[PDB]
Amino acid sequence: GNVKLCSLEEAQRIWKQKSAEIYPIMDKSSRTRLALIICNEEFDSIPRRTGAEVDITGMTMLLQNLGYSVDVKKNLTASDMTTELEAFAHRPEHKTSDSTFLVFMSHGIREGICGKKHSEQVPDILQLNAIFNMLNTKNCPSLKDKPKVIIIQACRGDSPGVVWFKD
Amino acid sequence: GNVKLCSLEEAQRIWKQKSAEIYPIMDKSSRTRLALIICNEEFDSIPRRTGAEVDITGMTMLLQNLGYSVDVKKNLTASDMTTELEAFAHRPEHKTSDSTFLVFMSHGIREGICGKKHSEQVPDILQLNAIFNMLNTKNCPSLKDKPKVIIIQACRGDSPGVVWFKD
Amino acid sequence: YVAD
Amino acid sequence: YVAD
Amino acid sequence: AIKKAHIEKDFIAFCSSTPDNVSWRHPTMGSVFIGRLIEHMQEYACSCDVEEIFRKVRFSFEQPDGRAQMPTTERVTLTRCFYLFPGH
Amino acid sequence: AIKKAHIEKDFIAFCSSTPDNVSWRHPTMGSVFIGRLIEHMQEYACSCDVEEIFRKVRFSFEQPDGRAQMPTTERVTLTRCFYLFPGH
Repeated sequence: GNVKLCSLEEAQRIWKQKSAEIYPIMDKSSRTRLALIICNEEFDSIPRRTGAEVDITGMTMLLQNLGYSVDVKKNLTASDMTTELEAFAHRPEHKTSDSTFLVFMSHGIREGICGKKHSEQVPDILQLNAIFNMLNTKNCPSLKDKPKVIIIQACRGDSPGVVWFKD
Repeated sequence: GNVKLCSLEEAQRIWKQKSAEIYPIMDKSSRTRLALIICNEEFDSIPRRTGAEVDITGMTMLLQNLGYSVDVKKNLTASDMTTELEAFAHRPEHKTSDSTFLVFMSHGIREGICGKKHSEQVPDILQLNAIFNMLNTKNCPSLKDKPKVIIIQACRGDSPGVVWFKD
Repeated sequence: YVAD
Repeated sequence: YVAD
Repeated sequence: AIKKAHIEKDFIAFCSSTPDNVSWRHPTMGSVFIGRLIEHMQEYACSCDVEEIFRKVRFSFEQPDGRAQMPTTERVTLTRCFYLFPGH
Repeated sequence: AIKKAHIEKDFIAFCSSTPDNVSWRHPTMGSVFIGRLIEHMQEYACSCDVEEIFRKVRFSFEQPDGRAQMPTTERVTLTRCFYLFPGH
């Protein structure tokens, strides 16, 4: 792996230290860990996110390294994205997983992440908590009590993020 | 104090352990720590939050215990709340503080917290990130790089929060 | 208990 | 650098 | 000289319920979240930074006590551990 | 029998920018956040739970590198530490 490995004593110290307040890890022999990357680089109106490939190669290899099988889906639409998510909610493998990772990479605006057909005038927005809603205990009972880590690279508007101060 | 005190060695271990990644604490002799509680118990249309007094007495005494002087403001309106916040942004004491705590207690709905005049038909809502906006580095340069802890007791809709599962 |  |  | 600062940073918000859901309040006793938050702060303000104290309040809500809520921590931009330092 | 479960719990979301603000991407190198996130995961996945790794990525953004962003952690309902356990 290219991730720095926990020697067995290290892990042991961590379970022996906090055992009641830690997510349980399923056995390496048998767990079926899934992760999902959705990445939009080619868009219909707005300019192509050159550089995204590196991000996909980076994250695919990491999650995999961390123990996950990785679906990568690219250049989708809020709706395609939704449908993928609902399918992801339904994968049997979750039953034998102990966590999941979803990664979204796209342009985004303040309402949420952009699907490929986004224009200024017709929005293709995936709402920040459509994503939550789709993996909650109702919609994804399989991941009840398991960590769901959602990671999002997207802009959140146009502002540069800084204010000036002096001295 | 009724908070369990850190003996001096304990603190020392914590600074000696993580010194680069810890917020600095100003000297007890001189820091001027402010906190703010806004609490709406009597409302104009919707029913009075009996029990709120305990919450105010609980939190006032805690923050104070933790080192803060506490403004309590009660039964305000999104606008009154805003104005209070802008005044709070402007207190000179922040300059000699190292953190702040704001606590809001009210009915709330999914758009945000309710001011006293809220009805179903005219809203008196304080937007979740009006609060952020008002204490950011632009609007409150005084608290640049200091922790701002915002605590909110309010409902977030009508749903009970549970889904049924079996076995 | 009442909700809030 | 481009923003995203 | 003028330097650039981040417009928001060092914030954390802690809400009583997860979105869309109610939170619970009692006449003679106040609101479950605020009480639990005080209990946890009293006990843990010494040894734990503010983010881990908040987690421990969420864990106190993990079995639905009949009335359920699950406090949520939001907009964290805390860049460093915030240890309160009681008695200091 | 049927028991009640919380509808949401055990979530955490990690965004590249704080609201309203841009985040930075480079042709030949990809996006600053994703790269930094990988670096930190590689180094820290062993010894730190996922929330503290995320904090350390925010701290890597504390001096505005010219281009500024400050990743934000959101909707946390993680009730327990999540240690990944690399090599296990």
